[PDB]
Amino acid sequence: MFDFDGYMLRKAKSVNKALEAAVQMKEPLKIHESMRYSLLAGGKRVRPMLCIAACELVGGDESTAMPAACAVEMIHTMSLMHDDLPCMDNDDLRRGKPTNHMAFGESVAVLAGDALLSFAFEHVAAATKGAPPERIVRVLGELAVSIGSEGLVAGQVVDVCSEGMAEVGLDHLEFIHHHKTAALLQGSVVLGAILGGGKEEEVAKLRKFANCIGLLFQVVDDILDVTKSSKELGKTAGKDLVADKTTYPKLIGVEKSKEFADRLNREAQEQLLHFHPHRAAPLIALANYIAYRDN
Amino acid sequence: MFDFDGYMLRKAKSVNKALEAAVQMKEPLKIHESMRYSLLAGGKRVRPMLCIAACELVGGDESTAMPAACAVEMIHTMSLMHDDLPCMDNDDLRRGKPTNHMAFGESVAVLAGDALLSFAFEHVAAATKGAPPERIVRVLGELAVSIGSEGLVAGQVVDVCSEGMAEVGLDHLEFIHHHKTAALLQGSVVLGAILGGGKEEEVAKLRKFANCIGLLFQVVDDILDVTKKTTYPKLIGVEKSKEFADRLNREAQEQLLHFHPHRAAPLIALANYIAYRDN
Amino acid sequence: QPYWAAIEADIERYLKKSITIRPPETVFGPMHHLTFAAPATAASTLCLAACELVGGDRSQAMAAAAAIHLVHAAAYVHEHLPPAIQHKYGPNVELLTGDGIVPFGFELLAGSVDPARTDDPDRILRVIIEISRAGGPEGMISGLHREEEIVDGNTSLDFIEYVCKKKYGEMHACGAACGAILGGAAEEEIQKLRNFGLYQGTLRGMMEMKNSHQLIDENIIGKLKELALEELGGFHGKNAELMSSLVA
Amino acid sequence: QPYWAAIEADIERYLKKSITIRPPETVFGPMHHLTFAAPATAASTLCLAACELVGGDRSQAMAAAAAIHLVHAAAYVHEHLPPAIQHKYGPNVELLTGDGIVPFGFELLAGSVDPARTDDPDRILRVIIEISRAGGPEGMISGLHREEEIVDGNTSLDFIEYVCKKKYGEMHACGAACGAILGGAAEEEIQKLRNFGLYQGTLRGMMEMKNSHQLIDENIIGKLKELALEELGGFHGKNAELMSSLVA
Ligand SMILES: C=C(C)CCOP(=O)(O)OP(=O)(O)O
Ligand SMILES: CC(C)=CCSP(=O)(O)OP(=O)(O)O
Ligand SMILES: [Mg+2]
Ligand SMILES: [Mg+2]
Repeated sequence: MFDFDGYMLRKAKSVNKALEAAVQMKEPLKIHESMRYSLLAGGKRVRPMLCIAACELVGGDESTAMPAACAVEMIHTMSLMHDDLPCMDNDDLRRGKPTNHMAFGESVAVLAGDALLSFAFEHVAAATKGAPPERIVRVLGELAVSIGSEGLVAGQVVDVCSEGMAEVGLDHLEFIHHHKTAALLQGSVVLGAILGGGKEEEVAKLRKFANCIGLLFQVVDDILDVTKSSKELGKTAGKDLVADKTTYPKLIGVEKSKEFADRLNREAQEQLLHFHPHRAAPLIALANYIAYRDN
Repeated sequence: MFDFDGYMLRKAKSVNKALEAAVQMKEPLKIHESMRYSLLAGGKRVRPMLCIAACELVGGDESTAMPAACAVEMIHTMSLMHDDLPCMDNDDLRRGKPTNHMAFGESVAVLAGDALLSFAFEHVAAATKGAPPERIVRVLGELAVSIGSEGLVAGQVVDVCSEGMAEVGLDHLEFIHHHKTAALLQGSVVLGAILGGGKEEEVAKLRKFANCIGLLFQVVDDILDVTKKTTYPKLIGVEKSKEFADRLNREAQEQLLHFHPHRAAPLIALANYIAYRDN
Repeated sequence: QPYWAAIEADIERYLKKSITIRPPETVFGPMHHLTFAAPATAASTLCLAACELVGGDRSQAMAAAAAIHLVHAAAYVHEHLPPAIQHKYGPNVELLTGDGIVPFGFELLAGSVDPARTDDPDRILRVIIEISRAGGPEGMISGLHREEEIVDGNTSLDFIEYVCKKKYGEMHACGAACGAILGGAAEEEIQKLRNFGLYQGTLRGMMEMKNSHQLIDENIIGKLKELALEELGGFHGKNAELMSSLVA
Repeated sequence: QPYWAAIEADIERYLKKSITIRPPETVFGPMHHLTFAAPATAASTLCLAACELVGGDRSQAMAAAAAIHLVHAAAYVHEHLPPAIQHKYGPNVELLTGDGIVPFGFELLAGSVDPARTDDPDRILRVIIEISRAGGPEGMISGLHREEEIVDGNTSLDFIEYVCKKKYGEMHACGAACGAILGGAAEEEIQKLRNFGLYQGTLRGMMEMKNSHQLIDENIIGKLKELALEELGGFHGKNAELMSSLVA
């Protein structure tokens, strides 16, 4: 038996303990306050757990992956802060509380966000221990690539440039899903796989695996939006309807979307048949939580 | 023939450059800005000069006395900051601009002045170089005694508690003048004499010198006002007060005869200036 | 308790044979009354305890502990003008007396240099630097200043915790650090005590603020106690298990 | 100044071969435009000049100089984020592009590790630490943030000068220090150029703040030039005459 719950419970707590430790209050107090407001507001911490699990899978251990686990979560958090802004989604709720720019105003929100992006790299580069420099620089480079013009950012830009027309291309949409959400999941999986000493083929197989739960992640998120309320999700929801923004439920309804979800989750787990079933259990539990989470 | 003007200008420029370096902008920006607003407002810089001059008088050099010269200027700044507050003189302007609490709020002015006081000790203790630890410690102790309860502060408190009685005695008046003005002049001269390696008897002579110009300044101020609340002219007349002035001046310069007349020129020029100042 | 109470009393006795009311009573009356009406501070206590925890003699840290009490005392007086309650002395005499209290702290220190102890000078200079810093614009004053920005039921815990770190923490770390230094401890053990000090005082400050901000999450007093003790590991002595008192 | 223009152009050419517009044009077009519509920064040139002034070759710090420029470009784009004028790109695309420029900068550094030079891994790690910090919440962001508090004919020169130390200084200090590092200079050398950069960048920042809040006491430009040179002494070389020109 694998007790997923207890597991996520334990990793989440460890990650929240490291996060609070990494971003302390110091001058300028408001920039730091706004960083901590969004970063410790607490979400599922799926990415940090993907990173730690991948490192532990190939043999590494949690403490060498923790600064990297923190770094991806900080990058994740800064993309939500930026996403919620009046010039983006203009949302008022995130993670159970007012969006950052409502609590501190637009400017501190932009800046607090860029500071997180910056500190993610400083944090991985100066605190990672138990890995050789060439490895830590390789990891930093992979983080870069996963979050910029070929990653997270590319998906975000294409997404805002698609809200212009109701005329939705079938694969102007996959491009958005693979970059908007999958890219950073892969980055999390790879940073930890590399850090734990994973061999190239293990890394490549994990990459392919992250791409499936990544495409899955966005599909489930598009479902919950149109089937859950703001209070449940912790964020302003249903706005995918009040925005010419192509999501799967819109393009193929909710039932075919859920169907597509299980298909994705099954393909995900198929990819891990690569590893021993014992090593694989955390990832499999994580593939299932990403798939059946209620929020 | 000694150009006192130029002399004063060189020292002030040196001091201002070091104060500027010692007290920089950093968070909290407002506490620091309030410190600079008052500290770099510029002034005659008489106290840092006396410190530096006393140190070069006994053979030491400027760079060794600089932090202590900076320190006494900070303490003198904090004393003015506090004195301008509403619960004291309640003034709206000083040294050419709005007072510190008017520009930043009462709370920041009080704190900035506290910041100055303690930074004076941190600065002399961590930045002084070219002096042995016990020497630096002796100096910190001298600074302490001159600004506290047997110095600057005791002068201010006894003054404030005398604004009640329209009638006052002569040695109550002299007590205020010695602690209010002279105590920090003596501290200035002694930190420098001691940092320059001055022998104990050279220090003693500079202490006397500092007390006289200090007292002298007040006595002249009292004379100017009248020949233009208890004062010298009211207790002993202007003639006798003028007499007293010349006597203090004479005793100051007598103290300096021990030193190279060339090193003493500024201190002699200064005693004579405090004495015959048109205002 | 006998240990801590007897440390506080030694500090009070010492301040008392040091601050003697005398003519001009208009000056020492207030200097005496304000110095002993200020709540005692664990930063002075921590000074003697750390000194003894590392092997040195309580007497080696008395002037430092006295000095820290005075610096804290002055800041307290300055904090409590405006006329919130009842004062024995006017706002001007109190402002001026705080200005005289801090200097006396340094005087005590300088005058404690025994000249037969080759090591005094250096240790005492160091301590003067630490105490002047903890009490200046980057430490305590930084905290007295941000305090102004607090709003009863509006400002966050994160903010309040930082005000506590500057207002009280910095002073407790200085206390433990100075005791270590007067006691002849090693850099490693000074650093540990300094940190321990920082948390302990941050926590101590969070309590002084429990009485207004009831928002104080029980989890914050927990993270601090825990951070404090994590710090005292590697160290031993009864003060190594007695130091872990104000984190229970 | 022929030498600087060439340093400028070498940086530009490298960027140009590095940032290629490829499909999806919607993403790389803005990345390309904003990166070059950003005013060039002496922080980037300082990087190569400092590398050459200590002994290494320009090629040794191209990636850093390029990463330095990109960090400043994103901050520039993010500094101008209202519909103030009809910019070539909408506000969401510009905010996002800025977020994509910063990481690209770390991608260049990373991929610039030559496993033939035994000492690269470490030099580059430290350069990533120095660059992510100057660009972080305690450096340039400190500056972008307090810049908000300025009321032209109401804020002091002390306030303006500190926003200039955080907004421009820190990055210049970073550039100079990253070149020293990449050129294998010694810690004493690094601190000196670091400081040289902070003064240089602050003074430069005072030039772009002169275009509005013009009550700049010409002695603020004076002390900065002067502090900059008092920094360059102890150093020798062509660039030692040339760096000196950058300030006098
Ligand atoms: C669906 C996308 C692309 C982002 C939201 O991520 P999360 O749903 O992981 O939210 P948090 O748990 O961090 O709050
Ligand atoms: C992937 C990034 C950077 C942001 C989330 S895109 P989204 O607006 O669909 O997600 P949210 O509903 O706002 O959580
Ligand atoms: Mg969006
Ligand atoms: Mg959104």
